[PDB]
Amino acid sequence: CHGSDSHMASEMLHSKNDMFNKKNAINIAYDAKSLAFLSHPATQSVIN
Amino acid sequence: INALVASRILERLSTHRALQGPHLAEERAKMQHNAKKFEELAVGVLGECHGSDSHMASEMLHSKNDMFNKKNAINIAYDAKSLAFLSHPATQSVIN
Amino acid sequence: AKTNITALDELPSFALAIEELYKREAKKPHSHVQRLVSLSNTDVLGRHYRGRDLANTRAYNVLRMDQIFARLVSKDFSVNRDFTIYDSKYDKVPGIQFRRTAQASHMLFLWAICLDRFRMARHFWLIGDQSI
Amino acid sequence: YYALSKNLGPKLIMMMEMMKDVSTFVFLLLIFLIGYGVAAQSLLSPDEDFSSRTFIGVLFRPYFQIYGELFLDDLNSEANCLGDTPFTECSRETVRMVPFFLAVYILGSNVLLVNLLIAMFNDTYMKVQEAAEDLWRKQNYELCA
Amino acid sequence: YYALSKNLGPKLIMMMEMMKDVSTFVFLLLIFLIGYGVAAQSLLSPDEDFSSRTFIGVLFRPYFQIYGELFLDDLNSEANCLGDTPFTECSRETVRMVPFFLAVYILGSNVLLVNLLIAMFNDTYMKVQEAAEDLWRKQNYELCA
Amino acid sequence: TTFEALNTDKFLRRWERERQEMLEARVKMTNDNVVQAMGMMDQLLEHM
Amino acid sequence: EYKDRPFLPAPFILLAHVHMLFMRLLRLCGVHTQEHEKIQDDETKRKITTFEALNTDKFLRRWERERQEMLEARVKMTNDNVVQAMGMMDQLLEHM
Amino acid sequence: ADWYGHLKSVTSFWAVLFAFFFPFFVLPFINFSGAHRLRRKFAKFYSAPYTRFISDLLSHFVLCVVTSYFVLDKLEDTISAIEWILLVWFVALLLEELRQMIFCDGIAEYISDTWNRLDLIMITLFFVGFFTHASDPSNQDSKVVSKGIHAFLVVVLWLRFMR
Ligand SMILES: CC(C)CCC[C@@H](C)[C@H]1CC[C@H]2[C@@H]3CC=C4C[C@@H](O)CC[C@]4(C)[C@H]3CC[C@]12C
Ligand SMILES: CC(C)CCC[C@@H](C)[C@H]1CC[C@H]2[C@@H]3CC=C4C[C@@H](O)CC[C@]4(C)[C@H]3CC[C@]12C
Ligand SMILES: CC(C)CCC[C@@H](C)[C@H]1CC[C@H]2[C@@H]3CC=C4C[C@@H](O)CC[C@]4(C)[C@H]3CC[C@]12C
Ligand SMILES: CC(C)CCC[C@@H](C)[C@H]1CC[C@H]2[C@@H]3CC=C4C[C@@H](O)CC[C@]4(C)[C@H]3CC[C@]12C
Ligand SMILES: CC(C)CCC[C@@H](C)[C@H]1CC[C@H]2[C@@H]3CC=C4C[C@@H](O)CC[C@]4(C)[C@H]3CC[C@]12C
Ligand SMILES: CC(C)CCC[C@@H](C)[C@H]1CC[C@H]2[C@@H]3CC=C4C[C@@H](O)CC[C@]4(C)[C@H]3CC[C@]12C
Ligand SMILES: [Mg+2]
Repeated sequence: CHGSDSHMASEMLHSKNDMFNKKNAINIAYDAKSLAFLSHPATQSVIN
Repeated sequence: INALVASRILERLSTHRALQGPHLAEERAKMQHNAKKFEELAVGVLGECHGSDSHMASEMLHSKNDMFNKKNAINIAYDAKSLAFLSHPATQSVIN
Repeated sequence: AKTNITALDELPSFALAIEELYKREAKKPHSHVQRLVSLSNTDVLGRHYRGRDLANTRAYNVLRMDQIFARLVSKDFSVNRDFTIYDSKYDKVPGIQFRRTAQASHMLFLWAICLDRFRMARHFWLIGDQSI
Repeated sequence: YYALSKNLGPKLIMMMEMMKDVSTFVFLLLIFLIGYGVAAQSLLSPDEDFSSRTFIGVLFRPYFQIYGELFLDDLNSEANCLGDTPFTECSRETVRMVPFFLAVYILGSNVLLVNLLIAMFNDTYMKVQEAAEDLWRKQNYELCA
Repeated sequence: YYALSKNLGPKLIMMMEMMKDVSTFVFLLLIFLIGYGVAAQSLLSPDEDFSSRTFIGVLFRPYFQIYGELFLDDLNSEANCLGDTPFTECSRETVRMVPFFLAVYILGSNVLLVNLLIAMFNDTYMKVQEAAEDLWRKQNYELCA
Repeated sequence: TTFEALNTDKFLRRWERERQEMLEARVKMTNDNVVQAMGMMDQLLEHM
Repeated sequence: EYKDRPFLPAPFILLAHVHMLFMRLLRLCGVHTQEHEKIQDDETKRKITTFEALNTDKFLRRWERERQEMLEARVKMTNDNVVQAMGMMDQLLEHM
Repeated sequence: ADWYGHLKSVTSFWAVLFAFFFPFFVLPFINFSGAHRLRRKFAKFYSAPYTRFISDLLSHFVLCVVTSYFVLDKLEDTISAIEWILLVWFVALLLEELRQMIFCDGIAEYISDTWNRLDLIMITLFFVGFFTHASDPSNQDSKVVSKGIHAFLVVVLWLRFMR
């Protein structure tokens, strides 16, 4: 996703999903204790 | 000289104001990578020269080129911040 | 067999097939799935309230499993299911076959996560959407 | 607030990881400190009733002698030895063993345990440097949130 | 003029690289030094007006105690404790906590931070040794020019 | 949703291509091809 | 070490010592006891023997399969197959 | 599994230590494995190697603290009560060492372990110091020589505590 279109990937990461009471994928990743996802440059770019 | 110029232009473009942006990161990386590769090429050709005839290679490294206001290739390499070219035994032999 | 619960009776055939798959997997000796269901302490709808015949003949339904997986993941998982789209009256809708596929794959995906069959899990993950 | 910085934050995470090694060092050091302190305190001042000062004497000098500040002048004064050479011509012959016990003790603490702690720190550092960077990126999100 | 030599020059480049790690150590050390110094200075001499001497007392002893020179005799003299055992029979009972704070402090500085600095130096050395040699060959050209 | 499913398909194609370019996989695939080649030679010898 | 040692701690282990001494005196002089002895049936012994030989065979099959999946073995086996393939081509050329 | 005996593997150091200190208040409310019920639970919990190992540690820790207290406190003009308690304690330790000597796989196997050698040094130092003091209890010099020997014992018992 970050390779194809970084801005569209950022829009994807900022998108609220109904399945976890309307909050985004990074919160889900933090709740899942996924260290690898959080350390990725795309996720870090969205956080910055 | 073309490999040093190519390495310098890609390195300067990778930190230029026109290349900063969230979507340009991979592009920047690619430029830096290509720069490094060209630097390696410049070392390789230089190494071949030193392998064939070291004295003639020294004459080549001491030759003044008109394209950078009449001064030699080692000054060009220093200006291009090419650490690999400067650390080569042929270049070090000319400096010694 | 027919059931008095309206929530259980609205469920399609493939959901009962996944329930049959869970039952078949559960019937094997020393299976961790049966231990998880027994330790969960929930009713037929998966609600944390802890008759008996309905609670034993249909102990491995998909809603209860959804509640158990929901409690394992986080504090706010609530999957919204719509089994009304599997009726023949919604056939004229263009994109319904993708959604219908996705939902089905998702339920089977969760079943494949429960039995720790990584290859099926990966395959059901491929067919559906919301990969990440 | 050091966690925002790319240098101070992962080093802080590595320091919190070392704390277990520091605690391990404290547990190993406790054996020599209590043993040498009770033994040395009894040898320096015998025939004395137990009090709170005895316990303070057990704890005070042994702990601070492993950092190189030796109380040998103070121990020489407490031993009541009047000779020009320090642990000679004493009233009791047993108190002359006080530097010998110490000789074993600082060999146990500085020569052996401190260098072992250095080895544990280098190994621990190499093991958890990448994990500290990953955990720092997670704590970056934690600060942002 | 050490840069011409094949031994002293790359080691100087490595030393300039370490300076960031030294600065990092100073930033970590500053927390304990200022905190322990203000706390310890207040405990030793209470009910005193603030002056420049208070600030000098905050900065002077904590910094030099991490290199093993302990001022325990000087702290004992300032605490006005007249007992044979040093931190006993004092006018105020709070000043007897002065060695305990110190006990935490040098554990923080010598046991924890210094050994961590040793680990950073070994890792940093292994990372930038080849780069130091390459940079030395560039500085060789710089001297020649 | 369309972007994410396209990038999912793209990653699977790239991952499959990368796993086929490994040395172990190439040696195994080359080995099976050489086994089938021996089978075809047996068929050729039968025709002879 | 701690399986055969008595349970009772050090000030109170004298009671345990005199209890063991009392049992030793009752067994040697008195001969009023006969301890405890438990055996195992032949069925479970043959079950352990059958299980162990099956797992031995399973490990040998897995070990053989693992040694055939190594890169060196595959290259060597591939090489011998290519040598036999050349032999079959020589036979084919003879037929031609 | 042999270590925990008939007990669940999730048991911690503090839980078993608390159950040892409070037998009638922590044992019925724990999960593991009438006269034949209470006796069965007591025989299962206390037959485990882990509980006796924890008891031996705690016992050796008390021995170190009490013996350390004994060496720091002044000797009396006769043999004190704490000296008699420590004498009974070290005989018991000596009998345990003899039991270890008889029931092992030879004298060589026993003496191979460094901790058994340390145990012999403990018993030898204590008896020399005790007989040195007990030879002339009113003599000040005997007390001084005895405390000098007993400094070495405290050093070995804290070293022996690392086992
Ligand atoms: C194996 C190790 C731990 C045991 C070491 C032996 C110790 C306990 C023995 C060996 C020699 C002994 C010393 C010999 C002579 C004297 C002089 C006397 O006026 C006071 C006691 C004193 C100072 C003895 C103290 C105890 C002593 C140090
Ligand atoms: C215990 C192991 C490590 C080694 C044993 C060495 C011990 C027993 C030795 C080494 C140094 C010795 C001391 C050296 C000097 C003197 C002064 C003398 O007038 C009385 C004995 C006395 C006080 C000795 C007692 C025994 C001693 C402490
Ligand atoms: C390489 C190193 C380990 C050498 C070993 C040093 C040993 C042998 C030396 C260093 C300091 C010495 C002690 C210094 C002072 C005294 C007091 C004196 O009244 C008796 C001997 C005694 C107790 C010495 C015993 C031997 C001693 C412990
Ligand atoms: C969690 C940590 C940081 C808190 C530690 C508790 C501190 C603040 C408390 C606990 C016990 C307290 C001490 C208890 C008794 C006395 C004696 C009194 O004559 C002077 C104050 C003094 C010396 C107190 C000072 C404050 C004290 C040390
Ligand atoms: C803060 C954490 C790390 C541990 C807490 C330990 C603190 C609160 C303890 C440890 C040592 C203690 C001190 C030890 C001795 C004395 C002398 C007494 O007459 C008054 C209290 C005083 C001055 C104590 C105050 C509290 C103290 C400082
Ligand atoms: C293994 C290491 C960490 C052991 C820990 C050492 C601790 C427990 C010891 C070492 C030095 C000791 C301090 C030394 C002196 C004094 C002054 C006295 O008036 C009160 C107690 C107090 C403040 C002590 C408290 C406990 C203390 C801090
Ligand atoms: Mg033993």
